[PDB]
Amino acid sequence: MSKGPAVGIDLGTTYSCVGVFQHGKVEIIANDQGNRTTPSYVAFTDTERLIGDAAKNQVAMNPTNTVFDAKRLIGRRFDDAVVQSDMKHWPFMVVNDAGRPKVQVEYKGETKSFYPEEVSSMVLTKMKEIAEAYLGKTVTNAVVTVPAYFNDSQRQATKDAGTIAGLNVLRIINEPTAAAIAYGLDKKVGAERNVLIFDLGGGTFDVSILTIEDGIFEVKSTAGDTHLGGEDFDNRMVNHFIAEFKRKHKKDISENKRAVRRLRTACERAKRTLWSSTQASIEIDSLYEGIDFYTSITRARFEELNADLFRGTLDPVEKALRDAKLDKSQIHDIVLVGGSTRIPKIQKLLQDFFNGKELNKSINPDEAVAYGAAVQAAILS
Amino acid sequence: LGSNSPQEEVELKKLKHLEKSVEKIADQLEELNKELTGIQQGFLPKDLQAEALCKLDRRVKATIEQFMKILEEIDTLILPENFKDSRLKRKGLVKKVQAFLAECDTVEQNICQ
Repeated sequence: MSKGPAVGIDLGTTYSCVGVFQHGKVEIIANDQGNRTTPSYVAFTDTERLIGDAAKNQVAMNPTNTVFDAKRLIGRRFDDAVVQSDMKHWPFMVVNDAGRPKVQVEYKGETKSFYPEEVSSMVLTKMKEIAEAYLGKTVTNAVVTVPAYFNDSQRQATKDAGTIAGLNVLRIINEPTAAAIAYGLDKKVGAERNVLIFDLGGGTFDVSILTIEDGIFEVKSTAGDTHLGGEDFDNRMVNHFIAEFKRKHKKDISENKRAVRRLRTACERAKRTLWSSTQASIEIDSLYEGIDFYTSITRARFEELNADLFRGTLDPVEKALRDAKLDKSQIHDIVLVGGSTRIPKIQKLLQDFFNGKELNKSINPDEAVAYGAAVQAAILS
Repeated sequence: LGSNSPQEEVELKKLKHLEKSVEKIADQLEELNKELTGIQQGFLPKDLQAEALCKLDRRVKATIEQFMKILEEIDTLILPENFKDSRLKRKGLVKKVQAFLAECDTVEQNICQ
């Protein structure tokens, strides 16, 4: 294969995305399964190591040996409060190696341990292979993104993951900066611009305020919630349906893991339908004790079930504004990042807070960070 | 009655494809059932029977997961009351998958004990 262009990679907590600037535009690259985002999952089995969709697809069969959320551990000390809190919720083991965390798994019949940067290097290797399969050319150069709140150790460990993967990391840039770059915010004529990045996707909620002055990006404040996302919204729907099934049939389906999974999967799909439709229908034959469950939910009901969660996303926006020492009227641009920003109620609450101001949302929210990283990669090549 | 529509032919084709996918997974279950019966009723020394049963674990878990993914795909269908043939086919397929899952659960109860 001949030498290919430089790529942009968004290495996310649950999903990663790779883009390439060519023919005057960014192309977000679909993986081998045709997906434009790839799960940040690595699985270890009796016979092989699986990455991405193949790893996510067998999590139910091999939960203890399927690693994810490496980004929550990268560059952190074992005793970090975040590591200790997060460990309680993971099905895989995290161990202390001289103050540093390591994931511990069974692999090809032997006990093995990996540093978080090794796990992230396997995800980066998959993203590099995804780019090569699409381009038909070798890919070595990349721009990788990190959260604006990442410290020196977290930033360095991410770079180490790139090096291990065999990538030449051109630059490491912040996720809100990448999002601003995608929208060409640095290119708008005039004085300094205050930008708010509202990032609700992949299991985290991050609000960032940036000031752009003569093309220089400065982070003014960061706020958010480390564990908030689509799964929380889906859960409210599941509780609603479980209660509906109890009212209608006087049966509790909650202890039947398969029935709850069928219901949860249908709720996830109904939530996506509600992004563009005002109602969603669900038909599950023989859900529990042979009872068929035929129901529907309106967008209004979905909003009511999640009212406190949606409204609560504005508290971080207020906290970021306070910490950046800016009035809301001083924000020039608002950018939507992450899959949950497709929810019309979330967009409405944010547009109403900013007194009718239009939102930068035309770029798919799941891809905006990779999009900006791909533009940066093209500039550095 | 006797108001068959071209639109229903699209749903019936989706269900037929799902039926074919179920048959492929059911063939894997049939092999597991034959191997389990073969160990339980065969001539392996009682000291080696535990290991032989335990080796079926990965395959039974993979079969269960394949059936669960079929149920999730069937659960995406929306069929109106008038599509009686499609609703009967959907119901019959779900019950067939659920019966197969119960056979998978029996395999799990007989291995790694």
